[PDB]
Amino acid sequence: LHKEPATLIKAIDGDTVKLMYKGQPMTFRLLLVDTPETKVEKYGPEASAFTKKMQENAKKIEVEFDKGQRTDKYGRGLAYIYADGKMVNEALVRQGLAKVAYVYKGNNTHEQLLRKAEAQAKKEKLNIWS
Repeated sequence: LHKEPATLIKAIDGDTVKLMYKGQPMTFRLLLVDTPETKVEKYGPEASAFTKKMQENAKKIEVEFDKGQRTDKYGRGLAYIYADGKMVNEALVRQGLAKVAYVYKGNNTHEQLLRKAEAQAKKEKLNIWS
Protein backbone atom coordinates (compact mmCIF):
# COMPACT_ATOMS: atom_id res chain seq x y z
CA LEU A 1 0.00 0.00 0.00
CA HIS A 2 1.12 3.56 -0.57
CA LYS A 3 0.29 6.91 0.94
CA GLU A 4 -0.82 9.69 -1.39
CA PRO A 5 -1.04 13.41 -0.55
CA ALA A 6 -4.41 15.04 0.07
CA THR A 7 -5.74 18.35 1.39
CA LEU A 8 -8.45 18.64 3.98
CA ILE A 9 -11.45 20.44 2.55
CA LYS A 10 -13.86 19.74 5.37
CA ALA A 11 -14.28 17.48 8.37
CA ILE A 12 -17.75 15.93 8.22
CA ASP A 13 -17.92 13.57 11.18
CA GLY A 14 -16.17 10.67 12.83
CA ASP A 15 -16.11 8.22 9.92
CA THR A 16 -16.20 10.62 6.97
CA VAL A 17 -14.06 13.52 5.69
CA LYS A 18 -13.92 15.64 2.50
CA LEU A 19 -10.52 15.88 0.87
CA MET A 20 -8.97 17.31 -2.27
CA TYR A 21 -7.44 14.20 -3.81
CA LYS A 22 -5.53 14.35 -7.10
CA GLY A 23 -6.88 17.87 -7.51
CA GLN A 24 -10.57 17.01 -7.14
CA PRO A 25 -12.91 17.20 -4.12
CA MET A 26 -13.90 13.76 -2.88
CA THR A 27 -15.57 12.34 0.17
CA PHE A 28 -13.78 9.55 2.05
CA ARG A 29 -15.16 6.89 4.36
CA LEU A 30 -12.59 5.70 6.90
CA LEU A 31 -11.82 2.00 6.47
CA LEU A 32 -12.59 -0.56 9.19
CA VAL A 33 -14.17 1.79 11.75
CA ASP A 34 -17.73 2.31 13.00
CA THR A 35 -18.23 5.59 14.85
CA PRO A 36 -21.38 6.68 16.72
CA GLU A 37 -23.96 8.65 14.72
CA THR A 38 -24.42 12.41 15.22
CA LYS A 39 -27.46 12.63 12.92
CA VAL A 40 -27.19 11.89 17.92
CA GLU A 41 -25.78 8.67 19.37
CA LYS A 42 -23.67 8.54 22.54
CA TYR A 43 -20.07 9.67 21.83
CA GLY A 44 -21.26 10.62 18.35
CA PRO A 45 -20.17 14.25 18.84
CA GLU A 46 -17.00 13.20 20.69
CA ALA A 47 -15.90 11.05 17.72
CA SER A 48 -16.64 13.94 15.34
CA ALA A 49 -14.79 16.51 17.41
CA PHE A 50 -11.86 14.10 17.61
CA THR A 51 -11.39 13.55 13.87
CA LYS A 52 -12.09 17.24 13.13
CA LYS A 53 -9.37 18.43 15.52
CA MET A 54 -6.90 15.77 14.35
CA GLN A 55 -7.43 16.52 10.66
CA GLU A 56 -7.66 20.34 10.89
CA ASN A 57 -4.49 20.62 12.99
CA ALA A 58 -2.49 18.34 10.72
CA LYS A 59 0.27 19.77 8.59
CA LYS A 60 0.04 16.89 6.11
CA ILE A 61 -2.95 14.66 5.25
CA GLU A 62 -2.42 11.43 3.32
CA VAL A 63 -4.83 8.87 1.96
CA GLU A 64 -3.90 5.20 1.75
CA PHE A 65 -6.14 2.93 -0.32
CA ASP A 66 -6.25 -0.75 0.67
CA LYS A 67 -5.92 -3.68 -1.78
CA GLY A 68 -9.69 -4.13 -2.16
CA GLN A 69 -12.48 -2.00 -3.69
CA ARG A 70 -11.62 1.73 -3.48
CA THR A 71 -15.09 3.30 -3.44
CA ASP A 72 -18.35 2.31 -1.75
CA LYS A 73 -21.80 2.40 -3.39
CA TYR A 74 -22.18 6.07 -2.48
CA GLY A 75 -19.05 7.17 -4.33
CA ARG A 76 -16.99 7.60 -1.15
CA GLY A 77 -13.28 6.63 -1.31
CA LEU A 78 -12.45 3.77 1.08
CA ALA A 79 -9.14 4.46 2.82
CA TYR A 80 -6.91 4.79 5.84
CA ILE A 81 -6.41 8.51 6.48
CA TYR A 82 -3.20 9.79 8.09
CA ALA A 83 -2.64 13.15 9.82
CA ASP A 84 1.03 14.01 10.16
CA GLY A 85 1.86 10.32 9.84
CA LYS A 86 -0.66 9.10 12.44
CA MET A 87 -3.62 7.03 11.18
CA VAL A 88 -6.97 8.63 12.08
CA ASN A 89 -8.71 5.24 11.80
CA GLU A 90 -6.40 3.76 14.46
CA ALA A 91 -6.37 6.76 16.78
CA LEU A 92 -10.18 6.68 16.77
CA VAL A 93 -10.37 3.05 17.77
CA ARG A 94 -7.56 3.46 20.35
CA GLN A 95 -9.34 6.39 21.96
CA GLY A 96 -12.44 4.19 22.31
CA LEU A 97 -14.34 6.51 19.95
CA ALA A 98 -15.06 3.84 17.32
CA LYS A 99 -15.41 0.08 17.06
CA VAL A 100 -13.62 -2.02 14.46
CA ALA A 101 -16.04 -2.85 11.66
CA TYR A 102 -16.41 -5.95 9.50
CA VAL A 103 -13.94 -6.35 6.67
CA TYR A 104 -15.39 -4.96 3.44
CA LYS A 105 -14.47 -6.25 -0.02
CA GLY A 106 -10.91 -7.38 0.73
CA ASN A 107 -9.87 -4.16 2.51
CA ASN A 108 -8.30 -5.69 5.64
CA THR A 109 -4.64 -4.77 5.57
CA HIS A 110 -4.89 -2.97 8.91
CA GLU A 111 -7.54 -5.11 10.58
CA GLN A 112 -5.31 -6.69 13.25
CA LEU A 113 -3.65 -3.40 14.12
CA LEU A 114 -7.07 -1.81 14.77
CA ARG A 115 -8.22 -4.98 16.54
CA LYS A 116 -5.32 -4.46 18.98
CA ALA A 117 -6.03 -0.77 19.55
CA GLU A 118 -9.67 -1.67 20.21
CA ALA A 119 -8.87 -4.36 22.78
CA GLN A 120 -6.71 -1.85 24.63
CA ALA A 121 -9.46 0.81 24.72
CA LYS A 122 -11.95 -1.81 25.93
CA LYS A 123 -9.57 -2.95 28.67
CA GLU A 124 -9.22 0.72 29.64
CA LYS A 125 -13.03 1.11 29.59
CA LEU A 126 -12.43 4.24 27.53
CA ASN A 127 -15.45 6.27 26.37
CA ILE A 128 -17.69 4.02 24.28
CA TRP A 129 -16.40 1.18 26.44
CA SER A 130 -17.41 3.01 29.61
